[PDB]
Amino acid sequence: GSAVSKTVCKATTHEIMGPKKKHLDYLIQCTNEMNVNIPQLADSLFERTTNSSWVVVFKSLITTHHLMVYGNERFIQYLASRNTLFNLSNFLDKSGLQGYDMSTFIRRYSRYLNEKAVSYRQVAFDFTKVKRGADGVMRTMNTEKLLKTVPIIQNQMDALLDFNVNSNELTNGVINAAFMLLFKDAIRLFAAYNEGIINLLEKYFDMKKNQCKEGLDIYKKFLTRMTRISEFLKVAEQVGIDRGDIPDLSQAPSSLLDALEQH
Amino acid sequence: GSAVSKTVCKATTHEIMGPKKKHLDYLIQCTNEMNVNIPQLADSLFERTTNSSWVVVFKSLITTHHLMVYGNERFIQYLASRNTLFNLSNFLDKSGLQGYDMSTFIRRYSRYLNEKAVSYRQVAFDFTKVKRGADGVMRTMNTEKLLKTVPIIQNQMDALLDFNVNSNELTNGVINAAFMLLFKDAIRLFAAYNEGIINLLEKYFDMKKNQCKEGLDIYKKFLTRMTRISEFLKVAEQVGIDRGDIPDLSQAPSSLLDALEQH
Ligand SMILES: O=P(O)(O)O[C@@H]1[C@@H](O)[C@H](O)[C@H](O)[C@H](O)[C@H]1OP(=O)(O)O
Ligand SMILES: O=P(O)(O)O[C@@H]1[C@@H](O)[C@H](O)[C@H](O)[C@H](O)[C@H]1OP(=O)(O)O
Repeated sequence: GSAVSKTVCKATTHEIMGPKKKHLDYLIQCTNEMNVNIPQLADSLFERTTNSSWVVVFKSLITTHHLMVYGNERFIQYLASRNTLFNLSNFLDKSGLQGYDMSTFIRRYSRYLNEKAVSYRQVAFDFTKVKRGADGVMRTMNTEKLLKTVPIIQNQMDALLDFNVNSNELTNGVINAAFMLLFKDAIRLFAAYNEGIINLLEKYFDMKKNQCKEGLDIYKKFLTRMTRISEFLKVAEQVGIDRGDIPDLSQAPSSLLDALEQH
Repeated sequence: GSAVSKTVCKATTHEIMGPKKKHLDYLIQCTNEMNVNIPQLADSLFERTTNSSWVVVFKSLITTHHLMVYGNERFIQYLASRNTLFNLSNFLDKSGLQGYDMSTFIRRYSRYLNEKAVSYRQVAFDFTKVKRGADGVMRTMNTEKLLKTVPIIQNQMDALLDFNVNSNELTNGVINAAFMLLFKDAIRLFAAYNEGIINLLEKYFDMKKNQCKEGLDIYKKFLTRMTRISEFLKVAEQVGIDRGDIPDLSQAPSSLLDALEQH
C-alpha cells in the first residue's frame, strides 16, 4: 500500500533513465503475493500517466510493460478486465524539444499496451508466454479457434510495429528501455504467429470452402507483415543487439499457390 | 576459401554498424564444417586488423568475439594455440574525431580478446560455457585445481572491466555491438567466478594452512571485483538493457571473518 505506492513513485521519477531494476524487482514480488491488492497497484501507475512531464509518463508505461512481461499473470488479467486503459492519444509535453519528440512515442507505445490487454481479454491467454513447438497451443489448436485467433495476433503485431522508430531516434535511456521490451515481445509474438500459420497450411487443403477463403486472407496479410517485421529487426541490428538473439526469418512464404485451391 | 574470404570482407566493411547477422551466421557455419581450414579463416580476420580505419578494425574484433561465443570450439582452440594474437596496443586512427575517440576502445577490447584466448589455453575449457549449478565443473572441482583456476577468472574479468565505458560514450552502432557481447561474457563470467567462491567457502575450514592463506587472498580480491561489476551493470541499466537480463548480485560477501580462522 504505502510501501507499494512509494515504490511506484521511485520507479517513475523525473530522472532520464528507465525504471531501476531494484524498484522493478520489488513490484514483481508484489504481483506474486496473494495479499497485495492488484487494483490499487495498477491505479497508482495510471495516476502517474496524468503527469505533465514526458519522463514520468513514459516511465510509468515502461513499468506497466515490464510487469505484464515478468509479473504474475493476475496483473495482466486485471488490466484486461477493465473497460478503459491508457488515454494518452493527445499527449504533448511542450516544455522542451526532447518533450515534443518523445510525445509521439508515448502515444504509440500506450496504444500497443492497450492492445496487448485487449488481446488477453479476447483469447484468455498471453501469446508471448505459451508453449511453443509441436506440443503447444499455437501448434495444436482446432481449425475454428485458429481462424478466430490468428487475426488477433495480427492486430497486436500491427500496433507493435506502429511504434515505428529509426536507429537515429534511440537517443536516451528512457526510449531505449521501451525499445528493449518491445524487441522481446516482437520475437515471441512472431514465433506464435508463425506457429499458427504452420498449423494453418497443415489443415488448409482438408477444409470447408469459405474457411479456405478466410485462411487465404490470413496467409495473405502474414506475408505483408513478414516484410514489416524484417524492417523492425534491421533497426535492432543497426542499434547493436547481439545477432544471436535475432531470429532467422527463413521460414514459410513460398506457398502462395493455394490461391487456386479454390477451384 | 574465396567464399570464406569474401564473407570476412563483407562482415568488415567501412559501414558504421556492427557486422551483419547474415554474414555472421555464414561464418558460424564455417566453423562447424570439418573441411574448412580454421587458420586461413582466422588469418583473414587478423589481416583486417592491420587496416588503418577504426571502423574496419573494430568490426574485425567484434566478428572474432562473436565466433568465440557462437562458433564451434575448434575456433577458440586454434586462437589459444597461437603464440601471438592481436597487437593493437598502439592503434590510433587520426582521420577524424570519431577515430580518435574509438581508438582507445579498440586497444582495450583487443586486450580483452587476447586474455580470453590465454585463459582457454591455461585451463583447457571456456569459463563462459561450462555447466553451472551443483552438478557443474566450477561447483565440483578439487581443492588444488580450484586454487589454481579462480585467479585466471579474476584476470579475465579485470581485462573485461578495463573496457571502462560510460553510457554517454555508447554513441554508434559499432561500439554498441561490442558492448552487447561484452555484457553477455560479463554475466556468464561472474556466474562462474561466484560458483568458484561458493566451492571455496565450502572447503575453506577443512584445508591446509598455506592453502587457507591463498583462499583468503582470493576471497579478498573477489569482494573488490564485486563492486566493479556493480558499476558495470549500472552502465547497462542506464543504457536500457532489459532488467530481467541483469543478474541479482545479492550473493556471498557477508563472511570476511575467516580472516581469523588462521589462528
Ligand atoms: O544505489 P541505489 O540503490 O541506486 O540507491 C540510491 C543511493 O545511491 C542514494 O543516492 C540515494 O539517495 C538515492 O535516492 C538512491 O536511489 P533510490 O532512492 O531510487 O533507491
Ligand atoms: O538486404 P541485405 O541482405 O542487407 O543485402 C544488401 C542488399 O540490400 C543490396 O543493397 C546490396 O547491394 C548490398 O550490398 C547488400 O548487402 P551485402 O553485400 O552485405 O549482402
